Amino acid sequence: CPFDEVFNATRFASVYAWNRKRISNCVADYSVLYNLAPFFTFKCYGVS
Amino acid sequence: CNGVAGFNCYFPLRSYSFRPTYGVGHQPYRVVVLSFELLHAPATVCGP
Repeated sequence: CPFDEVFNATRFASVYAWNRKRISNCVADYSVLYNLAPFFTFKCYGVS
Repeated sequence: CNGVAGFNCYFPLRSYSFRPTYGVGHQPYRVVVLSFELLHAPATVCGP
């Protein structure tokens, strides 16, 4: 399911108009969330 | 990870940071566990 267009997006949204998306009925591959760049912050609360 | 922090290189310890202000279900608790072994032996220990 598409995470490319929500990350490789040309135009983003303002802080007061923070952009919403809902994802359901898909398979999520959270490994290809690695080459966004050298050095980025990845913190998650609740699960390992 | 050559012994340095980074992505996929996480230090396997975490902290609590207890403050008097959190909710009733988050304060520290003190736990002690007593283990016995009821078998055949010289019976070193028992009560009054």
